Amino acid sequence: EAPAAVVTGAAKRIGRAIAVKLHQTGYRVVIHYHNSAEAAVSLADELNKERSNTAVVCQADLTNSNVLPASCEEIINSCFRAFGRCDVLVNNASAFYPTPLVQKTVETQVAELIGTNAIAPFLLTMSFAQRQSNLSIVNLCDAMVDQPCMAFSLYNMGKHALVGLTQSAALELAPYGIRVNGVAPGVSLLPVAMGEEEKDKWRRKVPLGRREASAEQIADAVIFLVSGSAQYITGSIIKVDGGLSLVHA
Amino acid sequence: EAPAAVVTGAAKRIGRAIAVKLHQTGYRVVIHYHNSAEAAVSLADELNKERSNTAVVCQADLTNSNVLPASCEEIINSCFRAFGRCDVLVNNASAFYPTPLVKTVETQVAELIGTNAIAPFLLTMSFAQRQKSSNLSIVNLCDAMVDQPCMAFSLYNMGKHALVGLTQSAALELAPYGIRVNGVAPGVSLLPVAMGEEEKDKWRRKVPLGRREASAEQIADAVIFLVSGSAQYITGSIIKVDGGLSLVHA
Amino acid sequence: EAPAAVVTGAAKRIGRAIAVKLHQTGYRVVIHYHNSAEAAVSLADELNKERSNTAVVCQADLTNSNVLPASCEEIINSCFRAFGRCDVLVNNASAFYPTPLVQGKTVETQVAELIGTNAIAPFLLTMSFAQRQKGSNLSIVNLCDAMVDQPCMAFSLYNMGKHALVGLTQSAALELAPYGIRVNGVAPGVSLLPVAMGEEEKDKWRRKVPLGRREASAEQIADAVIFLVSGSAQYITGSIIKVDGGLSLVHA
Amino acid sequence: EAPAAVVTGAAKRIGRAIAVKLHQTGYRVVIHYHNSAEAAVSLADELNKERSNTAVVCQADLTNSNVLPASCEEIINSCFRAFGRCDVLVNNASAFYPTPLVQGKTVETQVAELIGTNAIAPFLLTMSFAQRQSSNLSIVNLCDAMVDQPCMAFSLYNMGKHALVGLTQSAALELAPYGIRVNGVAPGVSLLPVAMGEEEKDKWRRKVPLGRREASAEQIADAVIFLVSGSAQYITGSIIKVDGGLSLVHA
Ligand SMILES: NC(=O)C1=CN([C@@H]2O[C@H](COP(=O)(O)OP(=O)(O)OC[C@H]3O[C@@H](n4cnc5c(N)ncnc54)[C@H](OP(=O)(O)O)[C@@H]3O)[C@@H](O)[C@H]2O)C=CC1
Ligand SMILES: NC(=O)C1=CN([C@@H]2O[C@H](COP(=O)(O)OP(=O)(O)OC[C@H]3O[C@@H](n4cnc5c(N)ncnc54)[C@H](OP(=O)(O)O)[C@@H]3O)[C@@H](O)[C@H]2O)C=CC1
Ligand SMILES: NC(=O)C1=CN([C@@H]2O[C@H](COP(=O)(O)OP(=O)(O)OC[C@H]3O[C@@H](n4cnc5c(N)ncnc54)[C@H](OP(=O)(O)O)[C@@H]3O)[C@@H](O)[C@H]2O)C=CC1
Ligand SMILES: NC(=O)C1=CN([C@@H]2O[C@H](COP(=O)(O)OP(=O)(O)OC[C@H]3O[C@@H](n4cnc5c(N)ncnc54)[C@H](OP(=O)(O)O)[C@@H]3O)[C@@H](O)[C@H]2O)C=CC1
Ligand SMILES: Nc1nnc(CCC(=O)c2cccs2)s1
Ligand SMILES: Nc1nnc(CCC(=O)c2cccs2)s1
Ligand SMILES: Nc1nnc(CCC(=O)c2cccs2)s1
Ligand SMILES: Nc1nnc(CCC(=O)c2cccs2)s1
Repeated sequence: EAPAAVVTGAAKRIGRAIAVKLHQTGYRVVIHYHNSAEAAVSLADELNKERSNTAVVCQADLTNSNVLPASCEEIINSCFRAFGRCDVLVNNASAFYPTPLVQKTVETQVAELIGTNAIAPFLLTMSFAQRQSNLSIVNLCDAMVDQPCMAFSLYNMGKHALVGLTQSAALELAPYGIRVNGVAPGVSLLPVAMGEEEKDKWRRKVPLGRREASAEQIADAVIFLVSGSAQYITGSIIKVDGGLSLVHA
Repeated sequence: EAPAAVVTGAAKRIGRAIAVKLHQTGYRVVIHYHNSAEAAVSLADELNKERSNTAVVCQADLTNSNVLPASCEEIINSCFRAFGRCDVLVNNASAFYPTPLVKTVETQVAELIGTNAIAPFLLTMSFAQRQKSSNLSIVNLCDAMVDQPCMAFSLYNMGKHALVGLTQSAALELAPYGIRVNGVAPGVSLLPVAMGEEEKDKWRRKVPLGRREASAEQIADAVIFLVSGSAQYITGSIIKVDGGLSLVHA
Repeated sequence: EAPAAVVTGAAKRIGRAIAVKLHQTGYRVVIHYHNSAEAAVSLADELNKERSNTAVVCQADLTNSNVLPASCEEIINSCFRAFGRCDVLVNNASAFYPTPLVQGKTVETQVAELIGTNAIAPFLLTMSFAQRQKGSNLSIVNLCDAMVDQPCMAFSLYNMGKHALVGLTQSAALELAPYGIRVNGVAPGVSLLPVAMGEEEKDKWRRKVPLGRREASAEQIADAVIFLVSGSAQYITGSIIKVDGGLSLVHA
Repeated sequence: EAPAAVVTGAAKRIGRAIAVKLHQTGYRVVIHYHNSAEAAVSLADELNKERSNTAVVCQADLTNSNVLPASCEEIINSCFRAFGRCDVLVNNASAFYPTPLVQGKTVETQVAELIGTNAIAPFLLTMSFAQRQSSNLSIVNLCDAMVDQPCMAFSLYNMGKHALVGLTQSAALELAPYGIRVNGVAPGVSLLPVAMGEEEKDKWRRKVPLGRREASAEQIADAVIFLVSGSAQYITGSIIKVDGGLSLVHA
């Protein structure tokens, strides 16, 4: 019987490459999504075409709120409903936009940025552990977390909290055989709304190849941390940044 | 004329020693509190006995919610109403209790992330918005043990990591306005009120420097340095005040 | 042809496991040794039995001295002589012992061994490795220490060398990236405990490890090395992977 | 009686600023120097005309060698000879220049100077400081805030400053029981090298978020003075960045 993984924000970009690569490794997958319904459903079809009954979709808003715990419990519950087990959780979903200190309500910006990047991962980790071989969690962190983008306070706080969670849950879940690690991209797939000139400005800064990471290169690191080659690894965060975080201003 | 500071959770313990030390240095002070009204008022009276009209109190719950932004705006406003200015913000208030992975979880999230992280972000926003030979700065009370966390304190540890993030992010963003943003990071200081001496001792014995916890006044000393003219080039720094505790392996 | 790797201190323990696992992945290997000749040759014998002329040995003291540059240039040249290429360098050799601040080697000898092996030799080997490609998956892996910020009592010099090694890892990652040479680290917590250590003291450390109350096997350390040199890590440089079972996360 | 401090590389720039501010705080000072004999004697002269018998100079090469231990032992002995005590050691002296990995002095010499001045000498001075020991004893190591975002082709210099972080933490741990605190001060850009042209100076100035300017030597000395003071009696193994946000700025 094949293991199963939840990947949050799996319909597009990095999360999709992660779900595809896990599926290629033999995992059954829950493709969580928020708005990208048609892409998620299309991805599940593609994966079910390759090996039937190996992929389902699962819709959830991961904004912070009083019902977020129920939503997170449901994501994990859906893996058991589909596959009777849940071996891997990948915390990938993330809101990302500026929140300047000096000038959507601030209430909403806090809920979305802290919710998706930190609180939902925490609640998913809780539900993962409570519902419980080679069990592990991978959190998508940020290699630039100590050299953050200007005016991205709330986002930076979320990713910083995600580091805290990675370490805290590694320590706490170790006695249950659950490993908790992170993969930290620098620049990978650049945001759709970012202009081409700004994209080339970031590309030029990467020491290794003057280019961004492909989604697949990020996924490769995830695959390593969930595999048998990482059985002793927990609380570790692997930068996949082409040296970007090493470059001074 | 005298600068003014806001200290959150200033009724007791570390917050109180910080408020007392800032006042002795010549600052007028907003003593913010949540439940400790009698202690906040007593401190205010003591300080006002030293120099008239130099201390006020301000009550607010710093738990995350829809009203939190308004409460934080109000805390900062109280300093302007009382003193006409606000030169220093000290984010000290903090909830601290275990949240094991395996009182509702949404309230734990609201309390632990609210007090330790979101409230400080909101207060920083409001502090800076109102400033848009002056030495403006913010001190965030962090945790020296943030990368070697207490077992089953994930939410608290997440709040404190977030606070490091804010410290760095706000330092970068507010530097053009000449607002410095720094942190003080205790290891073990004033231990929980009722903790047995045998348990207190277990922690004291781990501290390389003197086998004792930090006094609130020693934590306060580092805050005083960071708000002073001797730290005018220091921003985004987090000073550990831990007697070497974070350096000790398991 | 097959890629070629240099592993320093590869005769025993963690270096042996790294050299073995690299050999099993298809690398030809230079087994460097200082005092462990018998061990290095018997590993080469075992590897060459699997695939003929894929393993050679190379002797050198990695202590800091006026001749260290020459010895490091020769370790790297041994790879080019044997195999015609050098694709991977694993800086594994390490001296490890206490150097108390407050009180039969002299202190200047302790400096030469602890800083030489853990930091200077890695730097010189990195330099020679890079120069011999100055005129396709090139990388260096440095054996670091997960406990570097919570150091063993009275191990100042050792700890200085492992800190220096982090610096080397980052500086060389930055400088060599335009040459397509990646530079990373693997950081064990408690793996194979030293032969010198008493059994009760071994169990003391084993008990502190969150993940399974046991030390890392040498092969688990080697697994992270294999990952870092592989095509699955083509965008990774200046990274240091802890392989410590969560030990570094545990407070006093 | 007045406390006494050793400051390495104290003839000029940041080390001088540190020596001056410790002297203004009431310390007697040992002004260590290597080549800057004239400027060292001149500083000692200025300080002694402020208070008699409160400054001495001490010559020493801090390049790594088999004699370096005796040299460092003698620096410490010189403070006890002049002043009868040694309360503070400041590790300030530092060689700084490129060592490209891919292509002057020999590589042996570069290792000896860059690792010796930045790491080995601080280690041996710490050893001798501790061995020779109301009281407020401490050591301050001049580190680098850009240690994890290093200057291109400065491997050996960066290895040394990294090693200095290791020593700061290792010594803090080991000397705590003796009541000796060990901390660091990490500048980003302070006094730029005299060799650097004004255009490259401004380039570096422009990058600093706080004021678009380098730290003054006095601003560095302030943080040193705090760490040696009674306001820091619980602080050990801490490295204070004095960098105006420089290390926080992405590429
Ligand atoms: N791209 C890069 O260069 C970098 C990425 N990272 C991290 O790696 C991970 C993946 O990156 P990337 O693919 O760019 O991520 P994206 O920014 O593309 O976001 C991925 C998914 O997050 C989901 N999401 C956003 N808001 C919510 C919400 N409120 N509730 C539920 N889901 C939500 C969205 O799903 P939907 O489309 O279904 O609505 C989105 O597709 C993230 O954690 C990111 O922070 C870190 C550094 C750099
Ligand atoms: N003490 C130590 O050893 C350590 C302390 N620290 C940090 O140093 C700082 C001060 O420490 P310490 O004195 O122990 O702090 P305490 O735990 O004593 O808490 C300080 C004050 O926080 C306020 N507070 C708690 N919850 C709320 C809330 N929901 N809304 C508003 N205020 C609230 C309380 O005010 P009220 O009484 O008026 O209700 C409390 O008195 C904290 O940030 C702490 O995390 C870090 C490591 C160790
Ligand atoms: N073992 C563990 O738990 C931990 C290991 N590490 C790092 O992992 C790596 C491997 O660890 P481990 O296998 O225990 O290493 P060892 O301590 O067993 O040393 C490995 C080899 O280093 C070589 N060596 C020692 N001194 C010299 C010298 N002066 N010149 C040349 N070679 C020398 C020796 O070769 P020979 O026998 O041929 O003379 C020795 O066999 C090391 O870098 C270590 O620092 C980090 C943390 C923990
Ligand atoms: N300046 C800056 O922007 C930064 C400085 N720092 C650190 O702060 C500290 C002070 O900086 P700065 O004033 O610029 O230092 P300098 O570069 O001016 O060096 C200070 C002194 O180091 C001494 N020195 C050099 N080589 C030797 C040697 N072989 N033996 C003995 N002494 C030697 C020299 O003494 P003499 O003249 O007597 O021969 C020199 O005057 C240093 O540790 C530096 O690395 C860190 C980051 C940035
Ligand atoms: N959820 C997301 N997090 N980060 C994203 C893109 C990151 C990005 O655009 C840059 C990162 C560093 C310089 S630019 S999407
Ligand atoms: N808000 C608070 N944060 N930390 C507090 C007390 C710290 C404490 O008891 C210990 C911290 C680490 C070992 S014991 S109160
Ligand atoms: N060269 C070596 N480096 N580290 C070695 C053994 C590691 C070891 O015993 C411990 C390291 C940290 C706690 S115990 S050998
Ligand atoms: N001993 C010394 N160390 N650092 C010195 C000057 C540092 C310097 O010029 C810069 C550091 C980072 C950008 S420019 S002298």
